[PDB]
Amino acid sequence: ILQHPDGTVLKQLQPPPRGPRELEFYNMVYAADCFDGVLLELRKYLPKYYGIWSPPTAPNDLYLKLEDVTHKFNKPCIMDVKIGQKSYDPFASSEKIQQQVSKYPLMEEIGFLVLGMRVYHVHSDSYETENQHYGRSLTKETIKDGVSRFFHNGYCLRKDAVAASIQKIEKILQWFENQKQLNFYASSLLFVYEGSSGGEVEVRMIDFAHVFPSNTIDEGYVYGLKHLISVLRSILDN
Ligand SMILES: COc1ccc(-c2cc(=O)c3c(O)cc(O)cc3o2)cc1O
Repeated sequence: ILQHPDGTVLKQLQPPPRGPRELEFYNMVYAADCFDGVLLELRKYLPKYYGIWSPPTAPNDLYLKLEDVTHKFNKPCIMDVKIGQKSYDPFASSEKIQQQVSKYPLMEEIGFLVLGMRVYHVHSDSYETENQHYGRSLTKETIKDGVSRFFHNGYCLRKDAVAASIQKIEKILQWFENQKQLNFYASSLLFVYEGSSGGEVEVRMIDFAHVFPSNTIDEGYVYGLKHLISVLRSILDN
């Protein structure tokens, strides 16, 4: 992810088949001739897509030009949360399935995984960051407090951002309950709120290298969203 001053990011295509699949996902959803109401509605929850991009001197080097959803914030607090019960896709080998389940064996149980966070602390004018090992260390016993940390600025719990996040996620949940054409594996929600205004958050769906056509509800994704909403809801009683 390369941040560009113009308010966009350049996401480098992942190696094949993942990069190519994410490109085709964005191209499908943002097709200029698309009249699919499910897909038109989905656009509301994704970063705006500005097409494929590569450097002038390097046609080989492929990127997705996307809206930087953090650009309108002064001190953006950012959390990446993987959603679903399975983070492997329907066509993974036994070895790949095993590797993906071992990366976080509670995925089925919890339905989501914190990939990282960057939280602005008001008193020090500084950020505290957590890497992938933070969320992977969380269990049922510690997920509520694990998620809460994102919304604590060193002085208070930002319950305004927690409540706004629930409301934004609820619209995404509604979309998932009104579609049976796509299932999403190893995809995330990107949470952003203002660290420095009240109730102002972004929640956007990202990471689409394992989105597949389907005939059914994405049950794993629904479970994950529901559980995530429940955890956030409990944090409002802190
Ligand atoms: C300084 O930290 C960040 C700043 C911006 C982002 C960011 C911002 C984005 O808008 C974004 C996106 O649209 C798609 C995507 O796959 C990833 C994205 O990441 C992520 C960050 O960790």
